[PDB]
Amino acid sequence: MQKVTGIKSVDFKIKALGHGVVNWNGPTTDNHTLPKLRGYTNLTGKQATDINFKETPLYISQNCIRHHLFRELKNVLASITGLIRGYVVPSSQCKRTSPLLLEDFVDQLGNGNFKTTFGDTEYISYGSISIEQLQFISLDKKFDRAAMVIKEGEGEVIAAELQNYIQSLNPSLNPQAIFHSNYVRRGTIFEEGECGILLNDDAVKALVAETLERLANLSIRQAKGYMYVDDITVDYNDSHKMMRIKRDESEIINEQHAPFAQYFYAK
Amino acid sequence: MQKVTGIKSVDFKIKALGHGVVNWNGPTTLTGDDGKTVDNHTLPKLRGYTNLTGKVKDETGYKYKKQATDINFKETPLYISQNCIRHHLFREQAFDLHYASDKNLKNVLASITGLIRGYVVPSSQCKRTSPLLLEDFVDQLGNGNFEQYGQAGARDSTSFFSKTTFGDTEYISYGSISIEQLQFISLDKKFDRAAMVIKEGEGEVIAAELQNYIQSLNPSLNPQAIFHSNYVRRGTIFEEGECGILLNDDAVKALVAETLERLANLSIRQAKGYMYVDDITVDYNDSHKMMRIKRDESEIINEQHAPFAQYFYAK
Amino acid sequence: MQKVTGIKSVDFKIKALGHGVVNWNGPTTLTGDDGKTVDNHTLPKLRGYTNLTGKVKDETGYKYKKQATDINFKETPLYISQNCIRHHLFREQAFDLHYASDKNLKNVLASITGLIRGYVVPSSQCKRTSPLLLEDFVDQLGNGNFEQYGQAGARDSTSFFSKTTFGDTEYISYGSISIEQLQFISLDKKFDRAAMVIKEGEGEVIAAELQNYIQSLNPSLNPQAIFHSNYVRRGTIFEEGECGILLNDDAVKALVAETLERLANLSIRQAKGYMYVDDITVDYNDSHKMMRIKRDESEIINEQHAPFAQYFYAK
Amino acid sequence: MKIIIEYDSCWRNAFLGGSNNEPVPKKGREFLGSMTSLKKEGNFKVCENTLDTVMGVLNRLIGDQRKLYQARSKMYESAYYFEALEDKVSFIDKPQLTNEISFIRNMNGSTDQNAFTGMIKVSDPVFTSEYSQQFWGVLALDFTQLCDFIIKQSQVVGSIELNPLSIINRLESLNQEKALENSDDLAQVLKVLNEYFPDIEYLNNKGLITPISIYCSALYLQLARLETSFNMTTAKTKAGGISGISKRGFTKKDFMDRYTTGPKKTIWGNPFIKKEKIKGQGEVTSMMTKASGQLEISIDVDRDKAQEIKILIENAGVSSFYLGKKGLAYVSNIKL
Amino acid sequence: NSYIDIRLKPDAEMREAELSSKVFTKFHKALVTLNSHKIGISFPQMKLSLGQLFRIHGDASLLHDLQGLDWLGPLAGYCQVTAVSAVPDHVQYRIVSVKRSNLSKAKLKRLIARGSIDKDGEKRYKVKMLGQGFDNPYLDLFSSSTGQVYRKFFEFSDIQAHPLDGEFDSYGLSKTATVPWF
RNA sequence: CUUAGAAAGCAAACCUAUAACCGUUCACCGCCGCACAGGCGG
DNA sequence: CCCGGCCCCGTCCATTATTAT
DNA sequence: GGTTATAGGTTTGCGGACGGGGCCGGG
Repeated sequence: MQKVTGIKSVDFKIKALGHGVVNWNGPTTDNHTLPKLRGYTNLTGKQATDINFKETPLYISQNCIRHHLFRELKNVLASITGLIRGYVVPSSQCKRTSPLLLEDFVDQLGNGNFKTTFGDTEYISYGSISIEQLQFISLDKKFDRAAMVIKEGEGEVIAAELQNYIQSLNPSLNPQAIFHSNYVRRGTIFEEGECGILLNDDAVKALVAETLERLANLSIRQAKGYMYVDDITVDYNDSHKMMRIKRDESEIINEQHAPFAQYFYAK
Repeated sequence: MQKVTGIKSVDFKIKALGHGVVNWNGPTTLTGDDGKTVDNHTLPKLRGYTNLTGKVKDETGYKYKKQATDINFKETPLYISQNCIRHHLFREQAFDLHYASDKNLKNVLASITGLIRGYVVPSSQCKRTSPLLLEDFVDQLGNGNFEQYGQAGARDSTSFFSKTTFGDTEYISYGSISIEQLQFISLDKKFDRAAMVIKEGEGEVIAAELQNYIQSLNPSLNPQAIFHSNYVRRGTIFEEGECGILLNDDAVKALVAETLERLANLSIRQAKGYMYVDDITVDYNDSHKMMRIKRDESEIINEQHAPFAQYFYAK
Repeated sequence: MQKVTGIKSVDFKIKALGHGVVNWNGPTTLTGDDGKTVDNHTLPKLRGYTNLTGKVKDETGYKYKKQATDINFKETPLYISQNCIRHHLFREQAFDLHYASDKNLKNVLASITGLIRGYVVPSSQCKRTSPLLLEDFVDQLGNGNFEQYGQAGARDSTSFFSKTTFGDTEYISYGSISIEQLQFISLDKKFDRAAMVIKEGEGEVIAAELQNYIQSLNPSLNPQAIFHSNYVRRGTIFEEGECGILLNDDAVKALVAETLERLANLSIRQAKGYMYVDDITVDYNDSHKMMRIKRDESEIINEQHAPFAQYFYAK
Repeated sequence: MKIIIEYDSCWRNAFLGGSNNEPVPKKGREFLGSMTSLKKEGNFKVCENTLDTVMGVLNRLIGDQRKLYQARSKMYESAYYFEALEDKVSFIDKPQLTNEISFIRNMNGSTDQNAFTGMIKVSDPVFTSEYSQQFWGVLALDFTQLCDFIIKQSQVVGSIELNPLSIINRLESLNQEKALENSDDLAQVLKVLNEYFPDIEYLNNKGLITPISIYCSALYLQLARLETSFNMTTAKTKAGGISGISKRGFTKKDFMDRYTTGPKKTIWGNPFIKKEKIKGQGEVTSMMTKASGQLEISIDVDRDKAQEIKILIENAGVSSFYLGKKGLAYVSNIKL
Repeated sequence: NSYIDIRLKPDAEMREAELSSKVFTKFHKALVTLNSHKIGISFPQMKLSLGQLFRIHGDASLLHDLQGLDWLGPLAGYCQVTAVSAVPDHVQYRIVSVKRSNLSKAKLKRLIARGSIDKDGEKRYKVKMLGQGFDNPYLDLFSSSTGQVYRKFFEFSDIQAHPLDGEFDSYGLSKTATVPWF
């Protein structure tokens, strides 16, 4: 009961480098396709040649970043696509929310020119991994958070496979995927729960490390442009502050001191 | 029947920060670029926005829809619905209210959900009004844009779609806590303000549990929840009243402080975007003005001693 | 006499400010995007609004309902019902009139509800007309929009809904206080305007109680409540009158000041939104034109220059 | 002659029966503003500016303190000033109509069908007594045990929760039970019931039989039977009868009020709304109409007469009146 | 000396790309079973995309072995197949060289694991790797053994008038062996 | 003195989860080697 | 002191269902 | 070239007539 303690979320700062435009918005007006630029509008109360790249900088969509990041049913649920990235299936209403949150990658370099192309680009970005959404997988249609329609044996088998996959990530650790018929989130005034799977500290850390690893080696190849991630700074956040790393970088903690926070309990 | 003095309401100004759109309005019919109508574009909640160009066909009845690319974020700024903010504030007990019943009402009534947030049960027609009031959270930065999206199959109906997205966002908002609605709990169906239908002895028990919760908020303070068979509102000429529970200054202080605390640490992770509240300015208003802090006052003074206003009296 | 002189009525213009819709019309039948009518959209009170487009096939007899997204806030502006405004003004006494009875009515007549709000006695012929007249509060800003709403956790009949919401609102309204209706209280059943059923001698004691209340309003002033058996109106060609109580200049001044004070301090917190009266412009009207303030605002007089008009003869 | 009278926010409906054209009753005018009333044809009233309204305004402007019907009848005066001119006056209304639902008060003080006030008494003797269990235990039996109980059967083994809410909810469940056809068993229990309770027959007004009636009458039967075993004086009222429960059925307000501390629930009012189903329109909703606009009332007379009227109004000194109900209406202009 | 044509039948379920990939991998498994270093292929209609026709070259009996073995069994319907026949007398020739870079993420990870490269060396490695690009036609191949989906690239010589005998390694593309082009 | 008169549509609710604007979703995972040399396997 | 009208409280009531290119 | 799939499309309540008894007034 009481209060939740431990690491709330794993934040990070990404600094990447590249050349040319990785992600284009499309052709908009004589006309030009363009690239995604934050805050830009072509409408006057306009010519392509008038732009200030300092005011409306080039950026890469979180969608694109995610797409190249993951580059990828029971198999879906056990995939990294299932656990880290989220998903939706139009038939029925089965979904899972991505614990991974990513800001835009914003180019600090102001080199444009008349397609509208780009020279050397330096992207800066921030991000977070939510332990609450990561550690729990809702298999029940009660709250409509249901990942899948399952059988009691399918319940146990699913837990097992995920345990196996997450194990295949980091052999040194010993992850646990625990299925239960009732999982209640901390803080409810009633005891009401959903059938689902909770992941142990080793599993959660393994997944976080896998995600961060993919982020650090992340690279995108576009016809006339490319991006590679240069530096990555990681913060394990036990505080109530969101993007602590963004507002104040003196309070950042690089190595994990505390065990991950447990947001749910079987009942 | 004398006039009421002391703190009438607790107002505040909220400054929040975030990235991307936390709260979306939905898909909206707009005209594609030179391709006439487009049935898929996702729009965030924009204040004062309409998809209509106010130009019509007369007999046809068609109304000319705006271009997706045409929006003025200064005239029609991005905002987060009070509904969403309230949802994420109380987000831990969110699903509990659906399961409510009489004893279940007993449990709901003592809680942050019962006392501060309001509630309704349709079956037994039991309800409570929320003393917490919030304006829109309005983005002052106004960095939006048309953003194109696609699927990797690149063939079918999922295909290509689009959204109007946002960069760095800075929200400003205002709000108030009503002492009148917060301090009193009506247990009687007489005025249709009833929280829960109660028996003769159960009133004091309910009051006791309330007292326990409010105490559990701030051990330093000394809250009291006092039940009575007749509670009369200030200003009636016939002095007619209902059975209920009144909260003393300390209890009210505990709930107000709890609310402001939840507001100050409030953070939302939603729709691939996030928000955190940066700053909060609070004013305890004993004068007759609503949102004095909003109107120009450099001179406001909150004293530790000044007591909360008492709107009801036992009889 | 031959003429009526002095202040005939006190007109005023109210400027109010607020956020969100304080006063809602209700759920309204509208057509969904699929063509089928969707029976859930909540609409605020809009001036001149109709959900009907007309244009139907004769054999149907149907009306072809409008889309929720189609509204013109310049043509159909948001407003607060005069009913609502008055309700929140007198809200302290709101339920008291139900308990009104002929014997207990003594208490009703001396009060803010009796003198200003007016009243009704159930299963009785006793009444008093309100000297306070108020228009609707009409929004000059007009920032509305279609706002989508939903419930978390389930997809059900309740799960998905919508409202037309509003941002910051600025209301303008007009109103008047009738000295004729205010200064005289009819105790006679003759014209069926009777306030109270009276036995002989009761006039002076009732007058005394009125005197007490009105004095208690403003101790500084010196009010007079005079009962008499026959009261005839001045400028009238009519020779017939009623037994009643007339209030002198000071009493009328007290009542007017009380009303203006309540209006100036008027505030409404309803439906997750709020309203406060920001500014009020007042005119004491001695002229031969009604609502002078509405047409020409240059002829307005803010402070009372002359005595209030005396509409009646002692016998 | 012309009088231009501009008005804003005026109520276009009327909630009362009788007439304002005639002396108000000692008990006042019958109020039908209730949704139950508004459902009935003729109770929903839409009003517009008429000659009566206009003449009432004119008489208001000349300062008449009498009601219109008293002025027309020359009640307390010699002559009616407008008697000659009333046929000579017409008007042109330019309203802007708004459809809004408004909450209107109900003064008749009607007790709510389903509601109660105050606190519930679980300490009431009828629940806590010895006879209580096998008394209230009748209602918890199924239809067959009840039918057998109706004839001579003294056996009730039912052990149930004793609460006013439990009982009233049990009655709620028993009343929603579907009607039953008349058969052998129903014939025998009908004959027995009609033997013990002749004055009422168990049938619908139209061709039906209901379980709740049989249940209630079985409770009455149990009341009559147990009177020999124990004292039923606590279980019955002054001039005895079961509170809130008739022989043909039950009523929630009376039962609750009987077992609750405090008075019955008063109905403070209701929105003004009528939801009707019309063929081809489907569902149609009717709200209160609020009109705002200008009214040109034309009186045809000599310019001298017009000036007489004008100085009469000026001598009256009337200002700021409502129009027809609850409005703000002033006189914008006067043309001779 | 003998060749066979396979024309892709485009489908709503599988567009030309996916079909091309799957039939290519099936052909690969076919050659793996048949164990022949002599069976080749070309892409006649290729014009910046391998195209909708895959032509298999080799011995008539081996092509008969392919038709009979029905390697591409499930996908036969999307495919339209001509009979085996001798190539036309007037024909040009070209090899098929699979173009693969010497740089990869796995190789970089390997160099880090071997302690062979510096922090700055990683950056220069990445810039050289992502700096280069292949305008050449490619195909994304699903796998089993490695359990990966990898992009293979194709390049060809220009209109060599004379044949050069050589090996066709695995997937049928030939490095140093010129297939008939017509 | 008009449609007698007085008359809250009130209380509660996340538009929510997923998706490169682009050359065909996908430049992958390993092996030889000092190699940011050149290649190999699927 | 007797009769009738009026007022207040207990008792017992309950009818309905339609629409879209 | 495609130009959104997927469900959810409001939930609750919103009286009064009729009969008997008691009290008050008139004869």
